Amino acid sequence: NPAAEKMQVLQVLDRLRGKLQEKGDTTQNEKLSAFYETLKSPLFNQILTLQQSIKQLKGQLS
Amino acid sequence: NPAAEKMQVLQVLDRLRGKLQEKGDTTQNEKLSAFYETLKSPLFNQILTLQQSIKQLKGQLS
Amino acid sequence: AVKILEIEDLFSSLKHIQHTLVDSQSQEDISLLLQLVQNKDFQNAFKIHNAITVHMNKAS
Amino acid sequence: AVKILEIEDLFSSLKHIQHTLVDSQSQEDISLLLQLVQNKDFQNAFKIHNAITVHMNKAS
Repeated sequence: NPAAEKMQVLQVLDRLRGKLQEKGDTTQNEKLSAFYETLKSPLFNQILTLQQSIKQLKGQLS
Repeated sequence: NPAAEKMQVLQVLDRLRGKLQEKGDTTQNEKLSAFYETLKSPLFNQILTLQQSIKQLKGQLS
Repeated sequence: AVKILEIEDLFSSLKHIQHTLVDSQSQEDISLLLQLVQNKDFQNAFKIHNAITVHMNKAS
Repeated sequence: AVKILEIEDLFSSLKHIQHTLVDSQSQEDISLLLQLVQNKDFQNAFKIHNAITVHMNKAS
């Protein structure tokens, strides 16, 4: 499922970033905070949505 | 409305290309056809509509 | 069954068309396309279609 | 929420996090982001939000 991947992604961003902060890498966090947040953004989401549709074409069409 | 521009654009693509074929430039014409068709493309129009929404965001946000 | 255009080649195209038509009204129409083509948001939409289309015919 | 992200920087980041997160499971999650980030279509969309974002904060 689409939402399954994205949902896991956001959860992945929080998890990954967590390990970094635990390991001592509070540098990439800004990327995980921006990537994760931007991913949540309804605007950025709608963009990928359309792109996802196109992917369906290339995946369905034969 | 915005559609007015795109509509004029498509007609613009056919007009410009016409002059080229009349002038002796059947090279860029392919571009006008490629740009014209893509502009007409359904999924493509959807992509623009999305960006259009973003335009409103920048114009509404204050 | 698609054929792309690439705003890069399409951009240089309008530039040629402009100096190729030079019919005044043509430069205005050409400029119109040039404006959209150079538009940040617009260019983004076209860029998506261009690459994605390529993958369409490329990746089965 | 408008400090962009930059996939080039975010891509190199996962690369670090990948070698930095040697917990196996983390590599899989990391790779997940890496895949999305490297995705042609995804990369295009992200780029849209990047520049458009910039112009957004800028404004008049």
